[PDB]
Amino acid sequence: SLRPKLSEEQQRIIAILLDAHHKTYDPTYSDFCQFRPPVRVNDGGGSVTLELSQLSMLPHLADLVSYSIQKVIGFAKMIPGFRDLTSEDQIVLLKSSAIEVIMLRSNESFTMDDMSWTCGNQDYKYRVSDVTKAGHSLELIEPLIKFQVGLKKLNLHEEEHVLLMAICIVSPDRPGVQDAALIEAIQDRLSNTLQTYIRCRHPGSHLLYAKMIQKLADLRSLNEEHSKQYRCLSFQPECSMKLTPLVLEVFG
Ligand SMILES: C=C1/C(=C\C=C2/CCC[C@]3(C)[C@@H]([C@H](C)CCCC(C)(C)O)CC[C@@H]23)C[C@@H](O)[C@H](OCCCO)[C@@H]1O
Repeated sequence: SLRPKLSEEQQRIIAILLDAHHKTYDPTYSDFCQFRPPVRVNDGGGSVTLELSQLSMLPHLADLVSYSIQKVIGFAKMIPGFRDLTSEDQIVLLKSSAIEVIMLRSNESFTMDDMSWTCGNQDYKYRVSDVTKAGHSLELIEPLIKFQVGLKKLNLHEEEHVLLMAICIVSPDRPGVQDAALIEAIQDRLSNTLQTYIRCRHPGSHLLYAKMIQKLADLRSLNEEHSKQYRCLSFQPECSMKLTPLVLEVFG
């Protein structure tokens, strides 16, 4: 019912987050030629054995994810209040939310035109088949695509998008967090900002917030499945060389 105006602080928070995102997400994907080249081996049959023996797309996707984790770290450090947390808690939050924020932020390159993550040209267009070539199974990819479509259909304003990523990162319910109360206070400040923004820009508003919060739950499920699959992938001899030091640590 009530639609209070965004406070000066809430406006500042939003401006800071938008700026942080603009500085950490290059919509032209101009750094992609710096990643190890994508290699797409003939695997129309989706052979697990072949995929694991080759992991042809792993070096490229691992570099993309590694690069993205660095951008997420940069974004996170700019979240108002994040610097007030101990270094220990910051690392805990980053490591636990990294893959989830990557899934969220990837929605910007995701296109429902052909259900792919299109980052410029055909060389940098990723479909289900490309992810299987990196060693993952449909048990993760299909739900991920479904998640991307559901998120896409929310038609989030960029303001809502960046607040959602911030809220995802600053979650007090992450195993290993030391000061959950402080983390929850920061998250509540962000959550209240998002709730207020939605009410201000949407008459619809109550439904949208709930749908956004549900996406955060969906991400926890995707996170778990990815972790399980990463474990399996790590068993493949020489896999470490196809990954990166940051990827190894974050998911190790
Ligand atoms: C990374 C990102 C992109 C796409 C994300 C994808 C497409 C390919 C497969 C991934 C990467 C999924 C798999 C399942 C994760 C696999 C990781 C592994 C191998 C370690 O297990 C998770 C998200 C999936 C492109 C662009 O929008 C951003 O790109 C950055 C440009 C702007 O900052 C974003 O940041």
